[PDB]
Amino acid sequence: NISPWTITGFADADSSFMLTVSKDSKRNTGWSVRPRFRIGLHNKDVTILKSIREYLGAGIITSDIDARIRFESLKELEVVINHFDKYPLITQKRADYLLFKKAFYLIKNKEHLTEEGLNQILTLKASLNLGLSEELKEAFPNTIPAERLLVTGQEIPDSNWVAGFTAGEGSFYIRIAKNSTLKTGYQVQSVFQITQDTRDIELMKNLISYLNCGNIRIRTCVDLVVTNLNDIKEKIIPFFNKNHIIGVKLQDYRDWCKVVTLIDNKEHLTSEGLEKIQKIKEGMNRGRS
DNA sequence: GGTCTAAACGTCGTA
DNA sequence: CAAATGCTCCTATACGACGTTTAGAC
DNA sequence: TAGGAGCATTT
Repeated sequence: NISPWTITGFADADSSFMLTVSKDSKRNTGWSVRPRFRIGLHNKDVTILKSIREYLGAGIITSDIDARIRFESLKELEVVINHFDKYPLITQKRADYLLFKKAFYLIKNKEHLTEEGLNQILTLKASLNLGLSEELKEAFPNTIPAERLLVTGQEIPDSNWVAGFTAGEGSFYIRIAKNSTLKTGYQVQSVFQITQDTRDIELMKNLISYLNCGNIRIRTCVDLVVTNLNDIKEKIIPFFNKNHIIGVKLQDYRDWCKVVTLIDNKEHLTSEGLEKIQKIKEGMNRGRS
């Protein structure tokens, strides 16, 4: 059975909290307002959603161009809020969550059926995700956006949180560089990486502290990068062996481990072994069918 | 000087 | 009835993931 | 992915 913190970490990576405000003649305010919580991933990972569904006893699963689990009814969203109240997010999405949570309450209490409550909801939405559209700005001018929590000083709550987060945002890849100064003509590097927009760096340094390795690379986005071979060998691999990666990325992880094994035994320093590794790499990640 | 590891630096396409 | 929400389709860019060059240990 | 918008159906 999946851990709640794994769920929170994974949602921390890939999930979305949303508020839809659509023009509607039938409403007294002229507008329809509704809250949503959703996770999308890839058809190949429908099983992950089922585990979440199995955990919560709630959520609607769909599969088409992608795989999604959604929470749209008040009871289900109530379940979601109860969960994150018990097992809180630690990325910036917590702030979105908090905006979402305020709106939900406004909606739960039917205060959204007033001009006042509707306007307040828009103040919440303005700071939520992408904020208010041009159309909504046009329809509701002089809207002042609700204050948004800057999330800071947050501790890693649990190793399984890390497993879920890495299952969302992490990457295990093999870097091959053409380089004449090597006998094989190529440098081979095993790389572990986590990518995130420039906003949770306090958190990122904390992941470095928690795993006790890696460096920060800044490009709009920040990367946590582990390249040290026996940091990978003596820190990362035991960690994810105990704290399991979920989804197809688990398989990519396994292949990555295998190549790390080959590298440790210096097989990357031979032509045949280099061909082997190239062959494995070609079957990893995006090249996986 | 040769070989190598680590990582700083560069950057494209679809999920 | 209109309020809630079931259900489906649309858009495009934060992402993952792939490549090269440099500092420097041995 | 991430976030989005809106018609159809149920309550």
